[PDB]
Amino acid sequence: QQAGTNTAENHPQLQSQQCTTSGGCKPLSTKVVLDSNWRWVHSTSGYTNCYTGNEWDTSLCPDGKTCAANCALDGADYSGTYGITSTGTALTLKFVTGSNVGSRVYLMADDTHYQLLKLLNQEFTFDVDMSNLPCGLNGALYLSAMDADGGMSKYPGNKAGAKYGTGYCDSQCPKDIKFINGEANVGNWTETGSNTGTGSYGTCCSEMDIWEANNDAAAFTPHPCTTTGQTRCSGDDCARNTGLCDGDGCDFNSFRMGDKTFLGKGMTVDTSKPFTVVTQFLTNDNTSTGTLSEIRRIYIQNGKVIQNSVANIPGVDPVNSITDNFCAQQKTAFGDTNWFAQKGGLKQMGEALGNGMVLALSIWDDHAANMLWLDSDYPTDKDPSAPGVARGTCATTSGVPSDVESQVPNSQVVFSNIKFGDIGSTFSGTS
Ligand SMILES: OC[C@H]1O[C@@H](O[C@H]2[C@H](O)[C@@H](O)[C@H](O)O[C@@H]2CO)[C@H](O)[C@@H](O)[C@@H]1O
Ligand SMILES: *[C@@H]1O[C@H](CO)[C@@H](O)[C@H](O)[C@H]1NC(C)=O
Repeated sequence: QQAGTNTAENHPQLQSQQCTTSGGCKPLSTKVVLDSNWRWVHSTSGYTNCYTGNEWDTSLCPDGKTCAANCALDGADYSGTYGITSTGTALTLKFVTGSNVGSRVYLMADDTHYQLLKLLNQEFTFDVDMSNLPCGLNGALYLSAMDADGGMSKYPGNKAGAKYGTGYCDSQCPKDIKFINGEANVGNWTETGSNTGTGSYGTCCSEMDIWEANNDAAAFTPHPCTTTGQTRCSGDDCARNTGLCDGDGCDFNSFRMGDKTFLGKGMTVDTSKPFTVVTQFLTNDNTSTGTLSEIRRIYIQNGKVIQNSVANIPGVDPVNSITDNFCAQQKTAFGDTNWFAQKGGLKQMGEALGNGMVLALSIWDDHAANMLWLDSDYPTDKDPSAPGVARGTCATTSGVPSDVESQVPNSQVVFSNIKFGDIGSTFSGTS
C-alpha cells in the first residue's frame, strides 16, 4: 500500500521504561500506531475509497499488485474516530466509537519503526484497569514477530510501513488482513461481517499473549510457529493448528486450572480495581542465549505481592508457571492435542523472543467464538463438568458481538506504566 497525505498521521505518545539491576529504570519516548486494517484506504490520486464497508473497488483493485499501487493508507483521528487516547503514560482504548468497533495499536520506537523487544532472560510489567471491561470483551497486550519496518524492506509494494501500522501477523494466520507482503489480499474476497472480510492469503508468525482478559477471566499464552518471522500462507499452511502455527497455544487461566476464587471482582486479584501484572521469561542458564524454560507471573495490588495461582486439576502437577511439562500435562487432562510441542514448544517460542518482537495493545469482541474460550464454558459441545471446559463464570449466551456492541458500547480498558528489563528490576519489595 502507498502512504496517503490527506490526513496527517500523529502518533500518540506512550512512554515506557527500560530497567536494569544496577541502573534502575530509565524512560523511553515511545509512541503508538493504529493497525493498517482500521484505516481509510483510498486512491493515491484523490479521495475515492479503495475499500468501503466489507468490499473492495473492483476498478481500482482488480488484483493485489494493482491495488497496492493504486491505493493508499491515510492518517487517523485517534480519539475521534477510534476512541484511542493517551495521557502520555496511560493508554485508554474504548470499545465502540460511532460505527467503529475496537482497535489495535503497536508500540513505536520512533515515527517509522516499531519498538523491537528482546525479552529472553528479561521481564515485562504493566498496569491494567478492567473495571469497565465486562464479559464478552478482551483487552489484550501481546507480542508478535513482525518486522520493525512493517515489511517495507522485504516488499516493494509496501511504501507505507510501520508509520501506518502495516505488517501484522499472528499465530492464527488470519486471512482478514487487507495488505500482506505489499499486496492487497483481494483474491476470492469473502464478506464475513458488515466491515470485514477475508482473502486468499493469511499472515502467520509466532505470538506471545502476555495478557488476554476481562473483569471475569484472564489468560496468558505462548503460540510458537515453525517459521521464522512474518510469512504469507495459502491453503493448508493457513489451517489452524495443523498448519505452520500453534493457534491454541499453551494457556494458563487460573479459573480453568482450578482456582475459581483467585481473579475476578472482589477476589485475590480484584478486577474491580487497577493492578500490576509482571511476566518473566526465564532461560535454562540465566543468559540471553539460553533456551526459554519457564514463564512466570506475579501480580501486585495495593502494594501486596501476589504469587500466581496453583494448578488444581487431577493429573496435572500443582505448579504456577508455564513450562513444557505443564503444557504436556494440561493438554492431557483437558483432552486437547499438544500442537504447542509439535511446533517446538518453549524452545521455539524463545527463538522468536530472541529475535525481537513487536508489542500490540487491543480491545476487541469475537465473532467466531464469542469470547467463550476466555470467560465461559468452551467448547460448547463438551460437558461443562469435564476438566478444562469451564473458563469463567460468564453465561454461554454472552459475547455475541451484536449484543455487546449495543449493550455495553462505552466499555474500555486502560493500560499503563509499561516497563521492561532485567529480571527482578521492574519492581521492588521491602519489609
Ligand atoms: O479460537 C478461539 C481461541 O482459542 C483458544 O484456544 C482454545 C481452543 O480453541 C480450545 O479447543 C481449547 O479447549 O482451549 C484453548 C484455550 O482457550 C486460543 O488460545 C485463543 O487464542 C483463541 O482466540
Ligand atoms: C538461574 O536463576 C535462578 C533464579 O530464578 C536460580 O534458581 C538458578 O540457580 C540460576 N541458575 C544458574 C545456572 O545460575
